[PDB]
Amino acid sequence: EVQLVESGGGLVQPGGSLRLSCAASGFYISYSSIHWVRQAPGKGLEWVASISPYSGSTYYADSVKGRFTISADTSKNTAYLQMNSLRAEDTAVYYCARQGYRRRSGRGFDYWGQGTLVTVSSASTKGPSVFPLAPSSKSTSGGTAALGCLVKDYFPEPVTVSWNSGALTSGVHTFPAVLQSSGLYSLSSVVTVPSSSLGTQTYLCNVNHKPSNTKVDKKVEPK
Amino acid sequence: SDIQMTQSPSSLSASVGDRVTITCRASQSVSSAVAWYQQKPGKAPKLLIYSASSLYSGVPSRFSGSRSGTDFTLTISSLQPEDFATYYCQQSYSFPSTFGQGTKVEIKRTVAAPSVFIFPPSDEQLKSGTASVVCLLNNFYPREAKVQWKVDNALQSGNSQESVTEQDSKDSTYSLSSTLTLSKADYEKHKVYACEVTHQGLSSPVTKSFNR
RNA sequence: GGUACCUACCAAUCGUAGCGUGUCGACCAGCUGCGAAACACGCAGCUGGCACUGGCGCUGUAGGUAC
Ligand SMILES: CN(CCO)c1ccc2cc(/C=C(\C#N)c3ccc(C#N)cc3)sc2c1
Ligand SMILES: [Mg+2]
Ligand SMILES: [Mg+2]
Repeated sequence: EVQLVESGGGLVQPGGSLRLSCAASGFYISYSSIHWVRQAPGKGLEWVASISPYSGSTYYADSVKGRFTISADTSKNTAYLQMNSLRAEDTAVYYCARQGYRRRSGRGFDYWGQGTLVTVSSASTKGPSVFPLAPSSKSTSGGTAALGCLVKDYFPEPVTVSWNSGALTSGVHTFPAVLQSSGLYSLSSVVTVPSSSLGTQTYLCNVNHKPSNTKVDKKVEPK
Repeated sequence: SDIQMTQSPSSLSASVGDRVTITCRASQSVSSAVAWYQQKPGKAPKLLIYSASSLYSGVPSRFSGSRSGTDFTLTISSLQPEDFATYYCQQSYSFPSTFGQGTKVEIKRTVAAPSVFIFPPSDEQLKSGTASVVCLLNNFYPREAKVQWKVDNALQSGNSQESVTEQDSKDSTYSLSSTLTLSKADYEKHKVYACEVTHQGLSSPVTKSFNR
């Protein structure tokens, strides 16, 4: 019943501004202190900001003190985090959280907020080039061949990769993206499949990069 | 910042049924206003413990929280498979709130030799002026492995990127990918491309190669 | 003479002529329970201060008023 759904993430340039929204359902925000936490990619949780009930007092972390502003609209039951003069240390998944009730889970954050990614970079949005990683023609490693797709030179995160439009999920490994020397992301999504059934079965990788609004469907095939 | 929460260990590998203990030290007193959260990869945290010893409704009883002065301890008695994850501590005694560094609890299992595969570049990429050769180490444990590239026989260096997946939820293994990037001409100039993998599960380094 | 009362009784020290007494409450700080409640606001309680409130008990001296 209690849900916290946020929005507003995306890519913004250094020094730019951007606002995140956090809509709440199943409870009235005016009766709970609401917090903004963040997690940089592959980093620990970082408390960012908080707003208290009935007084409206606002508290901020040192890293963002003076640049961020937390607010709330009761008529819309939504919290807001304005972020100004953004630096490259502000890129992270931002979580909206609701502090529990005092007499049950005192000061503990029950019910967090999925999350929303904020990227701060001067690089420009670009869709990936999708290439095939064809099955090994030499032998096939004991009845199980390996194929894949290479999603290269895209920015910003994220992308989503499926196989056969969701029909294939067993033995799939979509690797985390890595920043190449060029400043763009690249990854590969591989799958292991029975080699005897290779020729008969069709394998397609579906890559979606919503930032650039690009969708690619790539065949593989043994050649 | 005001109070610092130093968490230890930064990670560990535990068998199922093992007891694990994680400790957060507050730079100064924080009373009992400490909480513990569990976070799975690609997911939001979940409240495990609040008020330095109380259990959150719905949390199993194998999770316990204790306090001794400025030291707080999360204890998982008899670690279970669904408990592998990153645990964080929080101090809410005074603003700004502080989180611990986190402790990544991964499951330990028997060693599994990797499955090594090599993938040459596609004709499209070559036409684009670049060539990416991929080496894939599939389903191995432990996470530690060594991969080296060799064209002709020149041990390559400084032109390969490495990525690795999170522990598999089904078999607890890892998968790794090395990617060697060259130019079109550079790739045409050499014949054999090979990937050499050394791992605890391989008595001898295994090589996988092809000819352009 | 008696009783009652009015006024006055250096400075310092809360106050008083002096001695004693620190409150139904005010104020300053801190703590706790509770109000959907970390601060702020509200209600109730506690601890320490303070003496705004100059009350209460006792004991006067001088002058004066009235029975
Ligand atoms: C023993 N000590 C010295 C210790 O420091 C003291 C000193 C002064 C003092 C002052 C006191 C005054 C009151 C009391 N109760 C009082 C009562 C009601 C009203 C009204 N309306 C106004 C005031 S009592 C007391 C005790
Ligand atoms: Mg005097
Ligand atoms: Mg006075």
